[PDB]
Amino acid sequence: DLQLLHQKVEEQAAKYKHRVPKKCCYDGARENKYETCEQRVARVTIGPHCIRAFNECCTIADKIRKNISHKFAPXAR
Repeated sequence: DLQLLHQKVEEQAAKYKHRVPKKCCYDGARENKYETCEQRVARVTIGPHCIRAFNECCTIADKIRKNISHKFAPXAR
């Protein structure tokens, strides 16, 4: 893991009652060098729960990537 990135995303994904929002969580967690979470979620249209899960996991993952950047650490965590 990098800074619990996979642990924290998988923790959130395990909370979802249905497969669509779970998948949208994983989609949100994918890194995108060009767009922030708010820009990306604006393009999601499956439905309300997908939107919320996408944004929740995008926020979790990008906060952790921000922490990783802030730490300036070589290698794994």
